[PDB]
Formats: sequence, structure tokens, C-alpha cells
Amino acid sequence: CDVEAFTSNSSNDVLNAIKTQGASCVNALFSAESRIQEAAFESGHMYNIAKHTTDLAKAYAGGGSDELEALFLYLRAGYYAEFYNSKVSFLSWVTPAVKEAVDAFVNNANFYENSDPHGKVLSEVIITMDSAGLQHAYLPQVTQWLTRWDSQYAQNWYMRNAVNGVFTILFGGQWNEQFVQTIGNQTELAKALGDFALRSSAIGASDEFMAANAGRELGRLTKYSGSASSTVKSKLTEIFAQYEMYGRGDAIWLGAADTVSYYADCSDYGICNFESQLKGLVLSQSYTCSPTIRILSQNMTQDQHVAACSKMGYEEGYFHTSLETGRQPVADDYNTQLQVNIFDSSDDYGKYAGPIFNISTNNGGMYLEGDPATPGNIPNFVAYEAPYANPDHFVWNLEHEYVHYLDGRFDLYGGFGHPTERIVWWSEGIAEYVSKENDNQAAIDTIKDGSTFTLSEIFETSYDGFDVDRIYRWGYLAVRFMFERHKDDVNQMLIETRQGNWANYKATINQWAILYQSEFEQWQQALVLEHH
Amino acid sequence: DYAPTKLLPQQP
Amino acid sequence: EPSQQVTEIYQHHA
Ligand SMILES: [Ca+2]
Ligand SMILES: [Ca+2]
Ligand SMILES: [Ca+2]
Ligand SMILES: [Ca+2]
Ligand SMILES: [Zn+2]
Repeated sequence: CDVEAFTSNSSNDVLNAIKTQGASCVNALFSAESRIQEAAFESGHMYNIAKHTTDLAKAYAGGGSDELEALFLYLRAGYYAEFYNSKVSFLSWVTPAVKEAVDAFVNNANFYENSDPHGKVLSEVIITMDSAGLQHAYLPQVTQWLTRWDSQYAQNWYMRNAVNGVFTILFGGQWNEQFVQTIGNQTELAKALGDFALRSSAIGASDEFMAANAGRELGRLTKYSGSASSTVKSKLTEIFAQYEMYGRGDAIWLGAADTVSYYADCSDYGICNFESQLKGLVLSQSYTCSPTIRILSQNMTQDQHVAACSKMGYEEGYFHTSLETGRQPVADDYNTQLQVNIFDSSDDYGKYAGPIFNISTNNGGMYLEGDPATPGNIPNFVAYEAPYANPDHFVWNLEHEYVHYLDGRFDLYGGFGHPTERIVWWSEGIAEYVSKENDNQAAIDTIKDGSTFTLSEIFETSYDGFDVDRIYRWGYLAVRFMFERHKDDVNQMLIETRQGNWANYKATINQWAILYQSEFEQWQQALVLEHH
Repeated sequence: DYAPTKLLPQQP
Repeated sequence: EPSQQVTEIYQHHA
């Protein structure tokens, strides 16, 4: 690969680079520095490359095309950059040329070929329909792909990728005025979409994820009006009758229930309050560690329950001794027993945890402190098992996330959002320090790799941009340094954080950043020399 | 919120 | 919110 080849002023130069380097090299342009994206995605290049792609797509004879894969990938990479990069903007004559190229591939007699090579280029064409804002233009093709899909297509990884792209089109169409005004009249699309979701052969198969996406997008169609409405309702009713919320086809049931509940009247479908019933079905095990920790789980062994409870119990004692809490909670906090809710896998978390706890699941777990002062507030850590999680409990992120419960109840006044000063360095640093103690090679490694942060910088840390090195490793280093070298200062700070005097907390740590920077550097030196 | 697609997953 | 063919298991907490 040579990403600089895509920066030439000459469109023919850029075309030749796309052809010679191929899709795996074009990948770099999605993440390239702005100078590269600005040069590669000039309006003139997008137009000229689209015009070349049109002729090549017309000539396509099936069996895949490395060049067409790379060309369509480039075009939709341009729309990706245009969306995110303020210095990439397209003139109005760009998108019609791109639409012409997509048309040429769609109208080619080979468009519905079933093969992995064809799927590689077809995938990029289907995604371009969304990236280029053409969701209103190919609904007959979306319908055809939905009804043509079968077990033969489903054998091929890249055909699964490609046809799964039609759910991206339907989702992205929400922002397309022409799509919004026509989709509700597409009775044949609605029938095909529902019948795709109802295809029993998808359950447990390589394409189950597509059937679940179909159910979710079908439920989303209830936000529109038009002649297709009764078909959408009828197909959703059939989904809710054919499958169930916990059991066979529940990925499809729950996918449809998610968007129906959000955009429609749950009472029209008989699914109001399914989330409370779902919780009892999925989190069917209950294991009380102690008055301060109870586990609800989907499918854990007795040995895992015992190990989770003892590991958390050890952290609990180490926390209370280290933070000198006297086991006295902050005021206005009645989160007396943490509920630890553990699903059987990341996939189960993604399916069931969303509706049960009203959370997003595109993550590795989350702790919901809630409103600690409100009667009936429940503190919920929501998690899953994973094969590469820590023995002997195998609960992902358990040891770190558990400390957030303790810190929130005994150190930090108020709910999660109460602080009016930045406290990420403390929250994440204390979770790392209590859970890992002095075993943290990654924190040693970031001192000696050419990039360090001052105490001043660490205290300003936020979650914006999610700098894991800064948040987790340098938060740990600052916290550990303060406990080892300035414990009385930490106790002074906790007087303020425990009652929500955030301005006082900031003034306290401001003094640390002025006074202690050179000692912090010496303490880092000692850590590095110990490693050697 | 709308986000354009980045990379599609390759077969392992 | 459509899922891709591959999702990541070992994510940081939210
Ligand atoms: Ca299990
Ligand atoms: Ca709190
Ligand atoms: Ca570093
Ligand atoms: Ca620095
Ligand atoms: Zn954390």
C-alpha cells in the first residue's frame, strides 16, 4: 500500500492507484490524516472515479471484481470522510455521478449472483446506497434481495455481508426525506421484510443475525404511514406469535419488540411490559453473597458464584481499609446491596440486557448507580461471562466495575452526574488501583514509551475521545502515587467529595498538581527502575 | 443518530 | 442499530 498515491491532483493517477493497490489499501483512507482525505476525496476525483466505475460496472461479467470492489469502497469512503471531516465537502454534481455508477451495477445482469467473489464487490455497492444518501432509489432491489435470500446464498460469508447491508439502507433512510415519504407505501417491501424475519431456517444458522436485523427494521417501519401499514402490522403480529421473548427465535422477537415499543403502541401488539417478564426468565439464578452483594445470573456454575463473591468480598475489604471509610456511606445514599446481573455471553447481553435495564449494549458492561437518594433505587452492574475473562468467575470487567459501586457509595456524593468538576481520573484510577493493586504492567509500560502526562493533565482527563491510556493507566498512576506518597491529602480530598463540595475538591487537587509534579516523576522513575 | 459505514468484516 | 456479521466481545465498560 501507498496511501500518498491517492493524493495526486490527477484523477487518472488516483484511478490507477485504486486499481493497482486494491480494496485492502483503500481501507486506509477511512482513517487517514485530514491532508490525505482532503486530497483523495476532492469533488473532481469522486466524479471522475464514479464515471470510470460506471463503464466498468456496465462491462462486469460476474464472478467478482477486485477493481470494482476497490472503486465502490473508495466512493463510499469519500462519503464517510465528507461526513466526519469538515474540510471534505462535495459539490452537487458528485452524487449524481455516484448514483449512475450504482445504477450500472444494479442493472447488470449479474447483480443477483450468489458467490463470495461477487459478494465482496456487491457488499460495497449496497453500502454505497446508504453512504451516498440513495436510500430512496433502490427499494425494488432491497425487496428482491429480501425475497431471493435462501440457504444457498447464506452459505457465503460475503453474500451475508452484502444482503445484510439492506438493513443499513433502511436504517439510514430515516434521514432521507424522499425515503421517509415513500417507504410507508412499499407494501411488497414490507411483506418481503417480514417474511425474511419469519424464515425459520435462519434460526441457529449463519444468517440468524440478518433475520434479527429484519425484525428490528420491520418494527421501525411503524414510524411511517401509508398503504403498507396493514402489512407491517400483520407481519409484526406474526413474528410475535411465531417466536417468543425467551427461547426459539428470541433475537427476532426482541429485535422487533425494541422498535415497536419505541415507535408504536405496544398495546396494539400485546407486548407492553415484556421487559419485566423477560428479566425473570433470563436472569433465573439468584445467589446472595452477603448483605452488600447479590448476583442474578443466566447460567453460572456454583463454583463461579463462589469465586465471584469471594473476589468481590476481598476487593470490598481492601477498598474499605484503603479508603478509610468506616463502612459509612455518603449522605443521601441508600444503595445498600449491589445487584450484579450476569448474562451468559456478550451475545446474550446484546439481546436481553437492553430491554431489561433500558441500556445500550455496544460495550463491555455498565454500572447503573441510579439516583441513590430515591426510595426504591436499585444499583445494577450489568455484565456477561466470557471465555477470556478472569478465572475463576469468568465475568468480564467484574473486578474493575465492582469498585465503581464502592466508590460511588462511599466516596462520591450524588449520582454519577453530580460532580461539577472533572473526576474521571479519580473514578477510573481508583477502580484500577483497588482491583489491580500493584500488578499493572501496562501502567509501567506507558511511562517508558516516550509519552507521559503531568498531574495537571491527568486531573483534566475526560471521556471525550476515549483515551484509554490516559484514563485507565495514568488515572491508576496518579491514584497510586497519591496513596503511597500523600495519603493524608487523599483523606483531605475525600472530605470534600463525600459531601459534594466539588469546587473544594478541585482546589485541593490543584495544589497537588502545582506541588508534586517533580516527585510524581521521581516516583515513576522508581517504578521503571524496579521493572529493570 | 446517523453514522456512515466504515469497514465491513472480513472472513477469518 | 443493525448488527454487523461480527461483533466484539472484549470491550471496555460503557
Ligand atoms: Ca455460563
Ligand atoms: Ca454517589
Ligand atoms: Ca505513554
Ligand atoms: Ca507529554
Ligand atoms: Zn471504570
